Amino acid sequence: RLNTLSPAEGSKKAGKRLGRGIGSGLGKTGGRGHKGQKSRSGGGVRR
Amino acid sequence: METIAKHRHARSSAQKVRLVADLIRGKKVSQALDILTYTNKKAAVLVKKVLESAIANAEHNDGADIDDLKVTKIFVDEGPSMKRIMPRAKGRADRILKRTSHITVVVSDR
Amino acid sequence: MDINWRHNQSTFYHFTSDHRISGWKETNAMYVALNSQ
Amino acid sequence: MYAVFQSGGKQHRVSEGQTVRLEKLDIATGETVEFAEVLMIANGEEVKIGVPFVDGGVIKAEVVAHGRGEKVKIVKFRRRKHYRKQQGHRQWFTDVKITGISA
Amino acid sequence: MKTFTAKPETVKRDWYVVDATGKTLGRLATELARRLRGKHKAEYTPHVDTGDYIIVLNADKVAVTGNKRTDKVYYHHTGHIGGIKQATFEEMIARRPERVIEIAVKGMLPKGPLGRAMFRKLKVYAGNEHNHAAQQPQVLDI
Amino acid sequence: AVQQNKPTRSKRGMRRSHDALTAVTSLSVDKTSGEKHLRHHITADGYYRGRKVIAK
Amino acid sequence: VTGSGKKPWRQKGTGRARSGSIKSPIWRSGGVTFAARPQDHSQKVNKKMYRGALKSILSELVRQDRLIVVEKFSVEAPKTKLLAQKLKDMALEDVLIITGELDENLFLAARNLHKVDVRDATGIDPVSLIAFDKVVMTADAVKQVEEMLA
Amino acid sequence: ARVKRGVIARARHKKILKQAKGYYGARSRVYRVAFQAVIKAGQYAYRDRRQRKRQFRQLWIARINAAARQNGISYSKFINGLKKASVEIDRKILADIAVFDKVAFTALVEKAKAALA
RNA sequence: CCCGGCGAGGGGAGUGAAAAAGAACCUGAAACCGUGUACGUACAAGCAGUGGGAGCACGCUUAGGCGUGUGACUGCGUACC
RNA sequence: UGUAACGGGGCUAAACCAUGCACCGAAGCUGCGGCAGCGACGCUUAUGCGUUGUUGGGUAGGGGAGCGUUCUGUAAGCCUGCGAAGGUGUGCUGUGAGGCAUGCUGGAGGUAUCAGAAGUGCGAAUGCUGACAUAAGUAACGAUAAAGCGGGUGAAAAGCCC
Repeated sequence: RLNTLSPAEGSKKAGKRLGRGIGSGLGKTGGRGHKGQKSRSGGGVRR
Repeated sequence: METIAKHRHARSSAQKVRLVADLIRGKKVSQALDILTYTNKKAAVLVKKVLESAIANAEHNDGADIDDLKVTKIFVDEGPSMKRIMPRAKGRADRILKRTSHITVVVSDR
Repeated sequence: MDINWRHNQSTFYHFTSDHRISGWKETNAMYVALNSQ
Repeated sequence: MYAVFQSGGKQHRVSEGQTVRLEKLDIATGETVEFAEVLMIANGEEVKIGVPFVDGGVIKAEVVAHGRGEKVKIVKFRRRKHYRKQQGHRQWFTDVKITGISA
Repeated sequence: MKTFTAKPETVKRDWYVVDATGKTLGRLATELARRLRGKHKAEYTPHVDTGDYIIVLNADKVAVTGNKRTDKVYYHHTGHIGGIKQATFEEMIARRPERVIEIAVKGMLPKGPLGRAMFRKLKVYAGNEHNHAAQQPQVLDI
Repeated sequence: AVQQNKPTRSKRGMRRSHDALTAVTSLSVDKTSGEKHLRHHITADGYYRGRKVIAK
Repeated sequence: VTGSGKKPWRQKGTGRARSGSIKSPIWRSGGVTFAARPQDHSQKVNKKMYRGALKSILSELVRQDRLIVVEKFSVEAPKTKLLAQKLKDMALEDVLIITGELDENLFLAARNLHKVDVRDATGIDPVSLIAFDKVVMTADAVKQVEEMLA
Repeated sequence: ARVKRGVIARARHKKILKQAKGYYGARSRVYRVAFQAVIKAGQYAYRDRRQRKRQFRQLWIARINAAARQNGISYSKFINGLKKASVEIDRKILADIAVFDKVAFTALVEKAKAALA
């Protein structure tokens, strides 16, 4: 029965994949808005 | 009975050959040879050799009787280009596409 | 031919000449810029 | 002799023995329905409605085929704003056949 | 079922003769445009020429109100540059009055291939007689 | 000096509508030799208007 | 990627797009963007979750009649023929034999049989109790299992 | 686990290009233009599932207006008449009777003039 | 064996299960280029579609008046990022 | 630049003012059919319905739910030379990403279900690589020292040899 075991309900959440398409919700800008220092790779200010 | 001859890899671009092929398409064969004898193109020499080869394949490999044959199909496909280099001014080069073609003459009596 | 074509596309990649566009193309861009000032 | 009757949402002008494609009725496949709300009967003498639906008229129609119509694509693209949404739709229908028209 | 569409092979269309003496230009023109579309027929179909052939006659005797006899100006440009060429209403009635009724009706008809085909059915004459006795045009009193 | 939209293959064939070669249109038959030749030209055997010329 | 850090063309004036390295990940022959490294895929399983899981699977092997308890299970000589005949007599093809004292002859007799696996009671894993159709425990192995799983 | 993406990309492109048969030139050959053509056809198709209801209604009104003026009353007065005569025939059917059955349409005009007076 | 310049290329023959497996050789996509057939197109203006839609050509079909291709004419309609 | 300050024709009312009754008019509201979210509510209790109310334009962005790809386990199982993957058509199907069946090509592999991991989905980056178009059978064929004829060889001679 190793093909009948199954995880709990709610334990494995999907994982945001950014940059794929328009339907996914997080495409083009991946959830990081328009230009600026925060929309840049490595970008962000210090603590 | 349809009888084919082809010249694959003919050094002449397919445009230049298609002018001549468009001349003899549909004609009876002796009339087509009389057209290609008096057409002053390089392509008419090539097309004439393919047509003469198709009459010979018809009369030898198939049933005879040249006088009933007609050029039913003729078409010129494009072959592979030979990519060469023309030296232009100021140090720049071009690719010359030395173009080939594939002449097909399907001759038939019906 | 392919080797000569890759190198002879690689001819004006590290150029300097400023009156010639892209190293080689002649123009009037000196007078255009100079007249814009 | 034709007859106009009201049906699901809309109206139909129908002779006898003619197959009509209506909206989805909640009827079994071989079962017979009656439309008691006929608006016109014309044979060579017209009969229509001062007050609506004709007093003595009814259309007996046998249901032929429930079904689901041609797919249509619904496309919602907002140019230049990063929004598109496609969707599809097959409308349920009911083919009936007019058994008879009683004036 | 589907809404009926007139079929241009099977459209029957009649011939009408209209006397344009003392009619107002726009009001006649609008009635002719209605009859040439085929808007007066129950088999009207917007992509089919269903209208009738109208023979307008006495086109030089058409009337306009106010000072439009002298102030209404017909401009056209010739394509060459300073080619703006005007002609008042009475100059047009003198030169070619057919152009008066035909300009009016043409501007009332839908622009496009169909409305050109609709204008080919209008036949205007400046006189009282027409060549079209073979087609038997019945007198459309409008 | 250079195009601004790539022309179609439609417009390309339309331009080549006139590039067609005309046939010969009929070539004439010699009087004596009975063989075929362009008109007003000599034959392959070297006759013209039924008399022998060149003869190479 | 085995290349050079020479910039392939000048920054401005060629009409080419700007490029800086021939080892860019956008370039053919260029170097994976987020290239992988050798990594460890081990998960921590808490000890009480491992033992809990074994208790659940043993309870379901008992409940689904996939658990056979024999008193003794040993083969005469180290021959796969003898173990094949022995498992044939007991109506078992796919089987996990588990014995509290690992016999040498049994181990050599099951080494060629594909479906059959002999374990000591110490080294059982979840994936084999679930994998094999029947589990055949020696009684000594049952006692050792209860000592392991408390 | 490297995933090559040839086969599924080919399937998407092909899906779009099958939805663009019959378009002129690149619109039916090149993916990058057939994608835009297919979408713009989608937007038009939506928009025109609404306009066909508007266009058919204006066609029917023009036919009832023609046939009713043939029977000596305008469209406006005819619809007012039939609403006051409490006739609920919609105008698809009035257009269709007005083409196919001239006598029934004449009788409808008589109900309209009868109630309208 | 035949055409061909004791060519190139081809057509047969033969091997092969298969030579549109022939060395330019497994599969053989797309762009791009052709040949053939059906329809449209030489008085008509524009993101080239879409809604309507006649006619024609092929298949049906117990004529059931459908399907496929084309698409005159007509409403609306200024690509994507 | 051309009427060119009603959209146009054209209008002496088809203008303006006052009153009134019609009709047209949107993706508004209603009718009919369908789907989905959030409440409430009697059961069904691990949820579906006789219900029932109401909501469903959407950028940045947040939340939820899925499809496909490659790889691992299930799988020494199950499909497969009576023909796999792939390629190319057709038909059916789901709200969608998609799925399923099958003709032809192909000629040897594919993989359910339920889990697991990702080099997991491209139309754009003057993106990288290959192929192929376009202008186009167009400019050009590289000193304006210059060729003409006879003969030979050859399948063919302006260019080779004499």
